[PDB]
Amino acid sequence: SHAVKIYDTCIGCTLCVRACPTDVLEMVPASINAAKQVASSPRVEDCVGCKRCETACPTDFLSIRVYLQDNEETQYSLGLDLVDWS
Amino acid sequence: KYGDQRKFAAVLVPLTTLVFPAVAMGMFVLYSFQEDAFWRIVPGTKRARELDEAWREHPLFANSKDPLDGLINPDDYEKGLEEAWERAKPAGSTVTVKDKLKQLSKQNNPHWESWRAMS
Amino acid sequence: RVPGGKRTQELGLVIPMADEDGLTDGQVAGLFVIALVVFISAMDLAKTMYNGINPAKFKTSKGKGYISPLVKRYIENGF
Amino acid sequence: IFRYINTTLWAKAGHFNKALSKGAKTTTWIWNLHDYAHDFDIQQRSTGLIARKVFSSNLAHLSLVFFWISGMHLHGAYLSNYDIWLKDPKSITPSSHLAYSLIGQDILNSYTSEYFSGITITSGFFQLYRSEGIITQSQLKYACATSLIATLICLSGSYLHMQLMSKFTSFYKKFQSLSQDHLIIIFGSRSTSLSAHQIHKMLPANPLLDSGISKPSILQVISNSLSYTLALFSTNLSSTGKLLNPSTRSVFLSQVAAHHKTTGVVFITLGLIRFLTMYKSQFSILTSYIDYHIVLSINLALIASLSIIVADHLTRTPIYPHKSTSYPTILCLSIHHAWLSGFLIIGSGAHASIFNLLGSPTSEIRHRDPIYSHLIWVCIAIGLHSFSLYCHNDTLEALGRPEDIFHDNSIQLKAIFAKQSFLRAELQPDIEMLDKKIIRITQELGTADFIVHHIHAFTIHVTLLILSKGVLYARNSRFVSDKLELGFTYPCDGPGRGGTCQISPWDHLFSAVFWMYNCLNVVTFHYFWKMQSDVWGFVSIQKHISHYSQGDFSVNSITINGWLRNLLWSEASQVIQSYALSSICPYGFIFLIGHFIWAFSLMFLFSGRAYWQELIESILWSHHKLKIIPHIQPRALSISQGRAVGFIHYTLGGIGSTWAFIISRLLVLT
Amino acid sequence: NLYHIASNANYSLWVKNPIPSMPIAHNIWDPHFTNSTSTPYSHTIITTILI
Amino acid sequence: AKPLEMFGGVDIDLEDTPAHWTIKASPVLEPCKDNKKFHKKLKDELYKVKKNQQKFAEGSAAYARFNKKIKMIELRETAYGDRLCGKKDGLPRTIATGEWNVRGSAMWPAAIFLYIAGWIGWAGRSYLIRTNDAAKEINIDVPLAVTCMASGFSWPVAAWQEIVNGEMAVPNDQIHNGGPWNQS
Amino acid sequence: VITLTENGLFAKQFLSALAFYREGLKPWQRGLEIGMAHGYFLIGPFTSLGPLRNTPEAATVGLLCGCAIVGIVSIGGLIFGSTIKPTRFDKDGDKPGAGFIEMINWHAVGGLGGAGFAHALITVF
Ligand code: CLA
Ligand SMILES: CC1=C(/C=C/C(C)=C/C=C/C(C)=C/C=C/C=C(C)/C=C/C=C(C)/C=C/C2=C(C)CCCC2(C)C)C(C)(C)CCC1
Ligand SMILES: CC1=C(C/C=C(\C)CCC[C@H](C)CCC[C@H](C)CCCC(C)C)C(=O)c2ccccc2C1=O
Ligand code: SF4
Ligand code: SF4
Ligand code: SF4
Repeated sequence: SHAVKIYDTCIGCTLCVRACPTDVLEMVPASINAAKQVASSPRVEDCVGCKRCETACPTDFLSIRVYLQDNEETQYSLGLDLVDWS
Repeated sequence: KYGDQRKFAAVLVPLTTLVFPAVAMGMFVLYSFQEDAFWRIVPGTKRARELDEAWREHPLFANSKDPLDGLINPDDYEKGLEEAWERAKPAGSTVTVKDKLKQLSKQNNPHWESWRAMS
Repeated sequence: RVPGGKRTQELGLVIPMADEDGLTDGQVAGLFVIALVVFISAMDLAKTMYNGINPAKFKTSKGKGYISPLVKRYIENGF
Repeated sequence: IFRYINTTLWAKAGHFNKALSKGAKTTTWIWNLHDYAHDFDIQQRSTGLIARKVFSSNLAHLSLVFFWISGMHLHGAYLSNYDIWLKDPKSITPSSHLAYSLIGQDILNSYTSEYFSGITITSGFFQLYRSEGIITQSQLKYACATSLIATLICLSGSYLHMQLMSKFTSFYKKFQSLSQDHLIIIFGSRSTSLSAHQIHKMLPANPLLDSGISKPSILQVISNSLSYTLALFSTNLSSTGKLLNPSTRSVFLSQVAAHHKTTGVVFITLGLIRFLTMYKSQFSILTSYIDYHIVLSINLALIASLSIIVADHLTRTPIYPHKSTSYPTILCLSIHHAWLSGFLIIGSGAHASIFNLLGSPTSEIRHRDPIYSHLIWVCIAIGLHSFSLYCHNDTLEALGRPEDIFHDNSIQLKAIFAKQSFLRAELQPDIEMLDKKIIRITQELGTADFIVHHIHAFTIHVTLLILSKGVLYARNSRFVSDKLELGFTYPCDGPGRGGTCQISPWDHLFSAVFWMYNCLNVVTFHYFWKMQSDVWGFVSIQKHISHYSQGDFSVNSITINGWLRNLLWSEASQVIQSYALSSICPYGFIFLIGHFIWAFSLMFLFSGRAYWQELIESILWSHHKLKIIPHIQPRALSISQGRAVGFIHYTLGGIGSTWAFIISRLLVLT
Repeated sequence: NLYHIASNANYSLWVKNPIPSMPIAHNIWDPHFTNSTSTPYSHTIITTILI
Repeated sequence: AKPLEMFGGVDIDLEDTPAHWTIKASPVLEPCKDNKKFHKKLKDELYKVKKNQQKFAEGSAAYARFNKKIKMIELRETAYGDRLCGKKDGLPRTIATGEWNVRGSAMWPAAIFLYIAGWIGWAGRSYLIRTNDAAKEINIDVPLAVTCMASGFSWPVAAWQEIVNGEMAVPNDQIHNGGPWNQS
Repeated sequence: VITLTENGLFAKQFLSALAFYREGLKPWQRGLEIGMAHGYFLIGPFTSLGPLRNTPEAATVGLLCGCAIVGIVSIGGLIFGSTIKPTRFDKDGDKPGAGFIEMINWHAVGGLGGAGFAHALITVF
């Protein structure tokens, strides 16, 4: 599994949530921006690692950062279809 | 004759370039299916857990993984920090040093080293 | 031998071969004994490196360890 | 109507695409502007504009081709030694191409005739002119004039159709009308027109030249007025192709005229048949393939296949007079059409992928795994078999065991079906020769021919694997389940799932171009070595044949070292030792430049754009230091553009290397 | 390297006439060569050598 | 003691005088007009071109063009006579010692190129400074562009006057230094 | 997705009647049948077009090479059965993978037998 971290610079775009193809991200209420909402990654075990969330993030440097961990890959982080690891 | 060393070659060359390599490949593919396979680079192996716990049992390396290890008298450090924060506390602020540090130590990263659950 | 390359043919460079044996079989066996010793010791070293240091030996292993008197001096001389 | 044809958009670059309307903020904008220039589908406005753009651009390109033809005609009339070539084609190399005496470039022109120095052309235009009964300079003048008039007409038509066609325009969608009129009026009614042209201008002329009257009494006989010669004057019974014309070393032009007449009749009859013939099975294909990209892919594949048939039929089915002996011309005519076949096949695959992404695919995409899997297995089987027979021969020859290799004098793999394929040609049991030069002798196919044909099959199958894998896995895949939303061309989907680089159909074309290039480089080498070794060459009066390569193919082409030594090294002596030699200096220089360009492509092929972006930022620091701020911000090439540039330079450099290598050698030997 | 120079080599002869002579790396024992004739790396019936 | 054999062929000056600091005193080189290899090479050029010329007709245009080429070759032979060439190649050399007063010296081309290259760079920089917009880089303001192009001739003085007066460079704290290498 | 070549009546009954799938066969019988097939076939590629294809024997060499191939693939099968341990041939209440190991051992025996039988036919006839 990868590591998807959300930083304080988030401005509640919701673009990262919409771009995620495996429903890793979600919007949670907060009080650090005018949108009163920040992103969260409660399900990074389903994060394939496509980094579309990073493409969609418009902050100066990404408020959402995906750290690839190749020696950590699970069946969900690899998108295995022909083969089951469970 | 200049030959007569080929008596050694006719045994050694077939041996070390066919029998030994084949045995090595078979032993390697057998080793690949052990629970201990590549325990130093592959996460979540039993031997890695045992080695980490063995290190933690040593009296020198008990509090070795703690990034804050070193404070000889942590009570003195905490008291000094609390005193310094009291003189700089903004107006009627209700945050103390103790709970501030307690909540700054507790983060929410459930998916960190979750591979410590199989072996 | 069938030489190749211009220089070997145009200079007559030849490769002499001893008509004797070189080393007798006894000498080769004498070398192979020590080669086997190296091999056994290397397998043992590979095992030790693979398993690594065992810190928990002080709970089970006998003795009480030892720091050589020079190692103590090197410890307190600095770093 | 035409009041809207305004220049106001000429200054406004990037107007056609709404993604470029934000302005040139970065240098990526320039490359995107060039990339979307001809992508009429994604450009602004309705579908009618797409049709107008496509049709008018077709007309403009047709005008461009006509202009190129006109240039060739004017070069032949005013910058050529076509006169002395007409008088003596067996002693004069064709040349309608001079070089100015600047920077010593004068060394490029070489002796072609006692009164002419220039670059030996290998386009075969002189043989075409002679087969077209063109003798006087006035005829070439009027051919050039007609081609220029056609250029102007097609340019004006392209200009007009951008406003003649409207939102209601529908003539392009009437596929029944297009097929019927095309077939009948062009393939039938123009083939018979060319048959008329030949019967009335070639047979009155080409037999006169072959009759030895190159004088032709000037215009007294050459200018038609020869109705006392009969159409089938010198058919000499026999069968078309069994007996060649002994003078020009080609099929008699009367037989060619009869061929064109009969083919026109056949096409007209097929157009009549199409009123009631076999249908209702290709009907799903009929309804599902009415789109620009699908018909473009179909036409590209068809034209490329026709190009390869032309490549194989222009060499040992000699149609043109005095062309079989002109070995550089034969080589060029084969190899150029081979390369065009490969390129247009690749384009057909690309546009099949584009159609799949824009339109809706057909039934064959649902069992795509068995298809693209048995294709994988067959590619692996014929790669591990065809090539390795070369590796086996190489290893056992290096070991000194020639009796264990795959050769004719060893374990031999007989070309059973080809050896039993004496159906083609079926000529008499001897050869044909014109003047110290072999016209055509039957290629005796042995073991080496078998192995190289299997190499061809393997390379073709791998290129097809890449193309069909790109086409079938365009919409979605087990790897990425929403490839349709990603568009046609994209760098990747991200480093996730292990890594998703080069999943787009565009990247599949990117790999397929490399594999097609590798496929027909072997075809070029097989042809270039086989013809020299076993067909082309001198002769001896005692019926003995001395070929150019002295029969190296059957004894050396069984091993890779044979290809390296007897083809890429021994036969490269002409190009490598071509400095200060008048005719072949540019070929040596272009050999060097092709090596440089091919190696230069590897910088784009092996590297990623992030390193270059960081380097560009480091340089931009120094630029900003001295108050030199490029407001079109410098950005490194996009990933897809980096791959495209690498592929283009790779293929261009390699093609130039082969081009120089073959052409210089054939010019020296001839 | 020292063993193969000692056993499968001609140091005792190369040392005498080094300028035109050629040293031997080691013998060649490869069953893939021709069991008949003689390889270009051997003096007829003698063993196979590498320079 | 024969430095040629001592050093494997190469020869040493063995003399310490300022008069030998010029390139013309080198024993490797020799004036081209009295060098055997120079004569042989240009004679071979003349021979090859003449042999090509005879292959054509006497009254043809190719014959006249080959005569012009022969005249060019002979003019090249007489023009490079004062140029220095090696005593073994015959190919004239280019002097890169800053001599300023020898045939084939690299000082004059260096000066000319540096002037015109500074001119080009100065014109481009002036245009970029006077058009602080991206719209002016894709749609060039041609009058201003040619004005800067003509104005660039005084670059060696204007550029230095900007360097010393603090109008060319910019302090590092006003442009992006680069990627962060630390923070924690 | 059912196709004729895998889900047709003939295809189903042919796959089911293979030695690997045939009902009522003890594991050693499947191994013996598969091994006989492999050993009989594997002799040919060596005794013909082999390194000693023209020698007076030219077949004992092929026999040895075929037996070697059978042994190598049997060793691979033993590796597979000691690593993957398929349990579809084990009878109830047995050491896991025992059926597969028995099948592989009897494949080795059958390969020896088939190779020897092919060699005997070649020499005699
Ligand atoms: C009849 C032929 C034909 C036609 C009409 C089209 C039409 C189209 N193609 Mg296409 N294509 C073709 C053949 C054709 N192609 C072939 C043969 C190939 C295989 C190589 C391709 C591969 C291809 C790809 C991979 C893509 C297209 C795309 C497109 C679309 C936009 C093209 C564009 O804007 O490029 C603008 C034009 C250029 C950028 C031309 C630049 C010059 C080229 C790249 C380099 C050539 C170098 C030159 C030959 C050597 C220089 C000489 C040297 C000495 C200096 C358009 C629908 C693109 C698309 O999005 O489709 C919807 C796309 O991604 N095509
Ligand atoms: C070509 C063809 C095909 C195929 C075929 C095949 C696949 C075949 C195979 C065949 C085979 C593959 C056969 C085999 C056989 C075998 C055998 C017949 C064996 C036998 C053996 C034995 C008898 C043995 C015995 C023994 C044992 C068991 C052990 C001990 C010893 C002994 C020897 C006693 C198809 C149909 C597709 C189509 C076309 C035709
Ligand atoms: C070098 C390189 C660059 C940098 C190269 C760039 C930006 C090319 C643009 C430079 C100029 C604009 C090209 C203009 C033409 C040349 C200046 C001259 C060519 C003709 C000469 C012979 C005169 C990338 O951006 C890149 C991106 C992705 C993969 C690989 C690479 C890559 O390899
Ligand atoms: S895209 Fe970036 S800034 Fe926007 S909500 Fe997601 S993490 Fe926050
Ligand atoms: S990398 Fe892809 S899957 Fe993972 S959180 Fe980002 S968008 Fe979602
Ligand atoms: S390396 Fe390039 S192509 Fe591959 S996943 Fe990363 S960005 Fe995409």
